[PDB]
Amino acid sequence: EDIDVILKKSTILNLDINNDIISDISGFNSSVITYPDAQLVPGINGKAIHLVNNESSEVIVHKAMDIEYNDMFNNFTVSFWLRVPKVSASHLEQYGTNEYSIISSMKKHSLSIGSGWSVSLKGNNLIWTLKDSAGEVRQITFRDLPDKFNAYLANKWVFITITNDRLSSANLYINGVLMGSAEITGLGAIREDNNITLKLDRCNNNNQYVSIDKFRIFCKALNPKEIEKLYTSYLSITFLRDFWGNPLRYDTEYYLIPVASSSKDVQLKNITDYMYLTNAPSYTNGKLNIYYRRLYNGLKFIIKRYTPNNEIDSFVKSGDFIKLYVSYNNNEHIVGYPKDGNAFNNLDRILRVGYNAPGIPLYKKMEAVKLRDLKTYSVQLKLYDDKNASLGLVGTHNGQIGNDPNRDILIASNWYFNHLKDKILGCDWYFVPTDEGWTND
Ligand code: NA
Repeated sequence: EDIDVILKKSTILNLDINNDIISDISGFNSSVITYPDAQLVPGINGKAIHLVNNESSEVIVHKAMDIEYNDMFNNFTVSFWLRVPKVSASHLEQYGTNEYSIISSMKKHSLSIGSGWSVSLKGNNLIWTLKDSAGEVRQITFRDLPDKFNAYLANKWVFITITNDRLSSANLYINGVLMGSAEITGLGAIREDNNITLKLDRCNNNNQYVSIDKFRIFCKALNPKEIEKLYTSYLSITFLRDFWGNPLRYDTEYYLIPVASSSKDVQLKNITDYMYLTNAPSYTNGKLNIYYRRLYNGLKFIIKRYTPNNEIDSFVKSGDFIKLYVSYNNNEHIVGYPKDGNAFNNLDRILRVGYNAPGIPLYKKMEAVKLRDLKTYSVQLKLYDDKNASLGLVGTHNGQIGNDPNRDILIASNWYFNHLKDKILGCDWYFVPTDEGWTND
């Protein structure tokens, strides 16, 4: 049967945010109660829910009468986008044994035995718990990757899916890939609360927050092909995305990191001159088994509109024409290629920052595009000359300029157009904005 049909027909709850109101769009009309300090922030396709650590920051879904999806051995799947800040070393030491729920159907401290399910966090662990009407429990505990640049609980939007087959296992997926599993046979009936609560419960860190988007429940255990289609269905191409998965924005400082060389930063030789890569320093902590290349070193770039004639949007759309600037010594310097400027073998055109030679045309019309690698939050940049001919995608080339050391130098080249299906490509860039959810230790 057709996967899109299966996904639609089996949906019994689906939270959407429209006109700054959270509601259920499944067709079953569960009631959604938004408490005063539940916040809305940018999400994977619109806005998302943002929860901070106080009693007022919660969203409660009161299930419609008609939806009993998970009682009496019925199979079910819960999915949602999740964004959790990178936990500091200090906070892993202080709070790393504190398990706190963020989404739950279990009623605690009341008459109920507490049956239902929960999503919880504990340090760098993501935990799925089921509890039946007799109080018996099953859990999945997923331990995140140690390299926080590539980890799932380290400030990027990631897509969670938990399937529950009452005759076999619960299975945790992240970004469509199976990450954890537990047998759940032997559990009895689940008698959960009429409410599903999105709230930090029993979190000891006052400064903790999370973001949750597209919360959804299905009345079957989705299979891997279904989960892959569901995951990719959300990756809308309208707007480009920054490193964290949020919409890319105009007039906002970003550090650039090449996807194909992710432990490199970008540096400027001098005003009017070229840019090149350097090695990023790393933070390591063996005791905690975390490490990562440090962020926020290197040049700050700003994307400006090329010549707006319609509506001003703060977000950058794929296909927008832009001017790219470097913010350096309290000014903004255009990035472009001068006519007849230095190039490698006449084809790999060396970019220049703040070039200003009198009488020399400087080509600076760019287009911000997403031509490849749908699952990765990366961007390509295309440069045009004054006759709107392509001078290439922005990438790097190894070589030397004058007597300088050998460097990986930023260029524009049309070579990349013949290689867009490659797994890794040197024209793919991460745009990384400074963010409270990632501070280097
Ligand atoms: Na090259």
